[PDB]
Amino acid sequence: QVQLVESGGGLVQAGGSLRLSCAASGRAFSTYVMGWFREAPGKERDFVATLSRGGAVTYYADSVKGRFTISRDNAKNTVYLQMDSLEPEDTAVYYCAARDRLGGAGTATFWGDYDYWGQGTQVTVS
Amino acid sequence: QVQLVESGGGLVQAGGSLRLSCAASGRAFSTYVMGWFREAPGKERDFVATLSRGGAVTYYADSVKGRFTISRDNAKNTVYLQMDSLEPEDTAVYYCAARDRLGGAGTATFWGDYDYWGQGTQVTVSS
Amino acid sequence: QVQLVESGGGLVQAGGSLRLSCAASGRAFSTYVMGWFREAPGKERDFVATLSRGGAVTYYADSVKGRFTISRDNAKNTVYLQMDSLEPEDTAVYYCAARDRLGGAGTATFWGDYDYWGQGTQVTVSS
Amino acid sequence: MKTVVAIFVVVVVYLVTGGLVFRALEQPFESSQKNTIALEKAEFLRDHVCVSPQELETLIQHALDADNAGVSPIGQSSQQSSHWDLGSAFFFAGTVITTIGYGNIAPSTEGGKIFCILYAIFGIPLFGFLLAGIGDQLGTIFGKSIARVEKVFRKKQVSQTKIRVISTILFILAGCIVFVTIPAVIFKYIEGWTALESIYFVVVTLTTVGFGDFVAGGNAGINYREWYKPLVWFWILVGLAYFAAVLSMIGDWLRVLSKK
Amino acid sequence: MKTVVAIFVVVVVYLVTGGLVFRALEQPFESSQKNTIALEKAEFLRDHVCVSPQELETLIQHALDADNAGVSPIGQSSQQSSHWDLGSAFFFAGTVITTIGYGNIAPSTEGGKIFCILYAIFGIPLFGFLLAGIGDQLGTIFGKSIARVEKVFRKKQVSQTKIRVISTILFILAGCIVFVTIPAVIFKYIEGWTALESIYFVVVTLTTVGFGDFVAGGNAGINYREWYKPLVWFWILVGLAYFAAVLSMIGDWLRVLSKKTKEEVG
Ligand SMILES: [K+]
Ligand SMILES: [K+]
Ligand SMILES: [K+]
Ligand SMILES: [K+]
Ligand SMILES: [K+]
Repeated sequence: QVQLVESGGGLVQAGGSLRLSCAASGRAFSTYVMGWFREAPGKERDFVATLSRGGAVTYYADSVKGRFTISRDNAKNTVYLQMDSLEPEDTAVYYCAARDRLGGAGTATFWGDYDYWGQGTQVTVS
Repeated sequence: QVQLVESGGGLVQAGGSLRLSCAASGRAFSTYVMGWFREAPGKERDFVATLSRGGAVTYYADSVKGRFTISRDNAKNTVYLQMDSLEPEDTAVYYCAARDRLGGAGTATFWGDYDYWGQGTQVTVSS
Repeated sequence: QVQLVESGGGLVQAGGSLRLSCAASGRAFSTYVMGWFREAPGKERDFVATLSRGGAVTYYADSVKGRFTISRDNAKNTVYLQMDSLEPEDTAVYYCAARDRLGGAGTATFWGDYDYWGQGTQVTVSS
Repeated sequence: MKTVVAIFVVVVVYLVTGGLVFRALEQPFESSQKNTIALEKAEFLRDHVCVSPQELETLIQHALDADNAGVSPIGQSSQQSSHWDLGSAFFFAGTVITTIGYGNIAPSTEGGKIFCILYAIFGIPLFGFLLAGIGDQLGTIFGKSIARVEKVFRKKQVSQTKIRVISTILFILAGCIVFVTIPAVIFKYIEGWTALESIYFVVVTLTTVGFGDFVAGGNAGINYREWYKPLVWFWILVGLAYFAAVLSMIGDWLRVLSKK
Repeated sequence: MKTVVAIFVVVVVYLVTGGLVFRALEQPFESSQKNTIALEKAEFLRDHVCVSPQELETLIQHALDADNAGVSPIGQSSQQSSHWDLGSAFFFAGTVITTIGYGNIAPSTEGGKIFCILYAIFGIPLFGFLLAGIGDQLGTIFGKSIARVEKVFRKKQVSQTKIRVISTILFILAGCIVFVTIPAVIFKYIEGWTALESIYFVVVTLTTVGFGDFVAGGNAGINYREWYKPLVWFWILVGLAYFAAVLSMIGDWLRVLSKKTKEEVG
């Protein structure tokens, strides 16, 4: 079973920035479609950003477009999420997810489209 | 549904003869492969004889070959089984069967190869 | 139909060098397996060298290994054959060939393995 | 003539009704799936700038040219096992004469296609001869086991038609445990399929439909035991005869419904 | 008891012989194709250094997965069309009751699998009555055509056995042209298959084997005519009853051969 571990996160003031990272186990990271999701308290896991297996094709939700940046380093088995211009509405538990299925990252915008999940990292904006 | 009715059995002494007949309903008798089977008490229904749609191709089991004769009269919708030189081993309930599926001319020797069956007629041969 | 045109041969003394080139028509050169063959007088085209679609994997015949060098430039639709330390035994007409089929160059060592051919360039080495 | 037209109308209505039901049960789910190979291929080209669109197209086309003629079951295409080793060639020969034809293994060569045509023409009727004998063997074995029941039924003055009906229902009940229920339980533990996927495999196999989407003994990730392959072989062999007898009884029930 | 064991031995020998023949005819070509694409992939990795071995094998495997599911991996966008539109859903329903089961279209949903189980349990015997009716309609039409010839030739019929023989000979000769040869010629021009691929499709379809490797009317790149889909539908419907009648006669010949073997061995 593939393990995903998130790090980065915490509590910041409105307007500040954060940088999340997700390390994966095994030697097949370069073959997965990586994505970020967020679970607001009492709300379902919403899509945040997705990335192609190589990292050159990024896709974002309308609520985080222009503020968030998804990137990856296949050399270190890690996927990143830079969160700039944070708003109190971005307060949620952020989840890292890996997809080992046919298709591109452009359509992997649902939580059911992924196979592996992380433990979640808490992000609070006041 | 096609109905098959057997008649002509009974109780005879060893060496005697019998003639079974099986009347069929409907107007498609000339298109069926007719056959005779026998169920000894406690034993499975065994193949006795089979006959082609016209009556020119007969086939018999090794136990009744040379003693039994299967024949048919398409004019009267009837199939016959003449049983000569009867032995106590021929004591069984004889069943008449019709096959409307294509083929079966002398090769329909299994109970599953038939589509319609009769009630059965008791044949008893005593020593 | 794909056209292959060879240029660059001639007549040289033993020990000298030559550089053959083969220009191809169309826009699918980068998808072909390119190869060089040679026809000695009265003989069938023997294999000389083959190259992968990109040009990083080269294969040579035992008679020309270490002396000949096959290379390609997909930008100019051309395949090259540098012939160093020429021997009188290398005297033949050199043919350029393209393969648009499933498979790597490593196994394309027969004349029947190619689909397109050039008109041939004469190469003569004297003692 | 008039009877043949009446059954044709019933079959066409059954096909149109079935088409409407299968469309309602599958089309909305099919429309929901947005995952395509075109987007994955377009993303591959932007992730790997060193490869050009025609260079990638050439390798993909050649991968299809070198691919086997058979379509592997759902989720088992990355096995890379020899589809034509003596073991799997023997099982392929079975899919032809039984008319199941999963299509997971299929002849690519010209010699294989020519031999498959003649193999089916003489092998299918040859297997039918065996299936008739197995059906008779099942009927005789069942008849012997139920002879004690029929003796008690005859003692209580029960008609021969009532005994015939109860016996045929008991053949379907005991035969369903032996050839349908117990096998599906085994396939759930061995293959890891769901309770529905396992029962769907059994019906599709024993009715000779054999879509090929589910094949027992085709998962590379599962190390099958020595007894598994011959057990499935024997289950298919005798299970086809039980299902042929049941489908015949269902046809009789439909003929009885027609008189009502 | 003894007859069933004898046929089982013959079937097992026929399966082992068939397995040996299919392995000899397919395994050397399969081994050649496996190493052929392996060398092309190994060369691709040295020509394109920016791609790693797993990255390439992931796309190649997914290209094969899409192709075997009906979506061509060649070209810009294929749109995937629709496997469950009313037309194709009606044809899928047919592949179930006829027992052909190509498997090109198959239920993914739970509701579809549950409905498919009940659809085959009641539909297969329902189609069997239509096939028996079609076989009877063909036999009656061929019987009338032979009786017209026997009336003009002034031959007295002692029994319908002579009519039955002549009608079976004409049936398998004329029926081979109508349901086997002529259709294969049409499939060669429409589908673009080889003469062997077209005849291989006919036998595999009419014997209800239906591997699914070849399906008439399943190529997205081919614009099929309005009359094509219903023509193939009618060809399968009557052609199944033709092939079932021929295979029944072959089964009789094998049963006749068994009595000769019994007599010679006795
Ligand atoms: K079948
Ligand atoms: K199939
Ligand atoms: K299949
Ligand atoms: K089938
Ligand atoms: K099938």
